[PDB]
Amino acid sequence: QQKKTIAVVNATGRQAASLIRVAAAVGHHVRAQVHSLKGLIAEELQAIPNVTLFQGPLLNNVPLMDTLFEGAHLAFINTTSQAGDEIAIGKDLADAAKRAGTIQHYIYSSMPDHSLYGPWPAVPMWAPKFTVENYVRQLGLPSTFVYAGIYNNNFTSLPYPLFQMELMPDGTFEWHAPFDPDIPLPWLDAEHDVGPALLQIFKDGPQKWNGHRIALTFETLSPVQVCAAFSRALNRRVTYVQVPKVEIKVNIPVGYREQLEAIEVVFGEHKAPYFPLPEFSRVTDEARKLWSGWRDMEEYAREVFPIEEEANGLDWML
Amino acid sequence: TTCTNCFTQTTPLWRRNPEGQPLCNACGLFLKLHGVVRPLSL
Ligand SMILES: NC(=O)c1ccc[n+]([C@@H]2O[C@H](COP(=O)([O-])OP(=O)(O)OC[C@H]3O[C@@H](n4cnc5c(N)ncnc54)[C@H](O)[C@@H]3O)[C@@H](O)[C@H]2O)c1
Ligand SMILES: [Cl-]
Ligand SMILES: [Zn+2]
Repeated sequence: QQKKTIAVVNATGRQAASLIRVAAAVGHHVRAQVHSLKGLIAEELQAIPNVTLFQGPLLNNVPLMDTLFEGAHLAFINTTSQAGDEIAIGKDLADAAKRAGTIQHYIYSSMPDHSLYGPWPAVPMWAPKFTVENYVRQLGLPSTFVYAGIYNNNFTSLPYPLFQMELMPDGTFEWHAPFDPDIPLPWLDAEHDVGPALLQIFKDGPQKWNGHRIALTFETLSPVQVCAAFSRALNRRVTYVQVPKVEIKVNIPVGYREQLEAIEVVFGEHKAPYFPLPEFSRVTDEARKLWSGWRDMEEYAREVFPIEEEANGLDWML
Repeated sequence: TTCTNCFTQTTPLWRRNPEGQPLCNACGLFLKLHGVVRPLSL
């Protein structure tokens, strides 16, 4: 009923920003930690009225966490490895949240630890989250865990890793990834659907979701099918090409490399599920039930891809 | 057609604004559930 105050970290992150825009819009007050104030997203969030920002790093910084949860009734927590040890940060955040005592619903965005389901290795930017999930549960915080699917918007023709929908000379598009071309993977339109869904979860309350794990994915497509979607949306021919490794065409930070190499082994060699957890092994049922207005890959493909490209610096759409 | 809000032309179902304006599924459903127009980025 009443609109409560929500604590969010990594405000410029796609999941958080999506939640923040819709939350502030409907009347919720937001308190969010951002690494930097400079930036398009950053600047935008600053502009939104009831959005109070706290600039500073999360790592070994309990004073910031305490402030963040002051007067906070809800919380959506999604940390990024870039900020440092996600386990130590995720645990400090949970501690502060309980220490605040006003949190009635703590939504932690989690990810699987693949080594717990097969001879597979632990994807370094995923596994750590599963540990924090356990720690949240351990404190007794009324919580809910959401597992995000692969973002539709990771796609770009630009030379960025793993999800480059490259523009070939002959005006065609080709996407090179380790993923099996036929194995359906869970996708999610972060900017379009994370916010609405999170709101619905908060509106539902812990009375329904407490302790639950929810797969935040609204559609499952294979690398080939995703390619099909782009093709019948841009009028051009798009083809998928399974490559043993991730083509790093630019200078990426060390931590992000380790991540990809792991992705290569899990999805490239072993062809393991994105969500290897038994409860997730349709997985999209809960999400669609929480939010019926999701954006599939085709709409993303036709309505957003062209637009993001142009703004990014490309004119193949003209 | 075209959503009056997000301007998308691709949507699984068209809905309407209390005034008569066409909104896509998401925007229409969002306004109905939360009371305000679906905010967009940028
Ligand atoms: N991309 C996907 O498809 C996908 C799917 C499931 C889970 N995830 C998980 O999502 C998490 C990331 O969350 P997101 O998608 O909401 O964010 P994001 O990838 O959209 O971006 C995070 C933003 O925060 C900034 N940032 C955060 N800490 C920083 C620091 N210490 N120094 C400089 N910049 C910093 C980044 O540069 C960037 O602008 C990851 O842990 C990832 O494993 C991603
Ligand atoms: Cl941030
Ligand atoms: Zn719309």
